[PDB]
Amino acid sequence: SVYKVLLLGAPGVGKSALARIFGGHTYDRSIVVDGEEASLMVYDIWECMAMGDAYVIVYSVTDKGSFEKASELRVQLRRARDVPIILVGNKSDLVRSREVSVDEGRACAVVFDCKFIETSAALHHNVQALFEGVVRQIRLRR
Ligand SMILES: Nc1nc2c(ncn2[C@@H]2O[C@H](COP(=O)(O)OP(=O)(O)NP(=O)(O)O)[C@@H](O)[C@H]2O)c(=O)[nH]1
Repeated sequence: SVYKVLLLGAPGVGKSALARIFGGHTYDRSIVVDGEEASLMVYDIWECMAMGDAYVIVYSVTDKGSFEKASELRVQLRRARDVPIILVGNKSDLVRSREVSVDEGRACAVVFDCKFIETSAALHHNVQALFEGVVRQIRLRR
């Protein structure tokens, strides 16, 4: 039961940051979601066919570019290849230089069939939740 999770997105959004947090390259760690264990391997790929159990697409809420690159990715993913996709708006802490609102993320995931969450790698906020929902989401689509 080793779920393989791919970390995708535009440059500088905070991918390597999210991987590192979650697993103290490729990142290993087992977690408990709903009474049930779970062994995630997280691939910070921008640091192989495509053998992914889930995709996390990260954008920064301070970078509209990264955000619209994310939709573009989401559509690509869907045309090419099923596997669950999680849409992540990282950097929720930079309240000031924010370019994408929460609602824009949610009301764009829902329509393009992603799980949405905002994280802040800098404040270890929702990084836990993110990788928990990744596990849950792989289970929702057996
Ligand atoms: N304030 C804040 N800064 C963040 C957050 N996450 C990442 N950063 C910062 O943004 C920069 C890019 O982080 P990084 O994780 O390297 O992004 P990346 O997506 O891996 N870049 P690359 O694709 O080049 O590997 C770093 O300076 C990092 O500290 C966050 O949640 N909040």
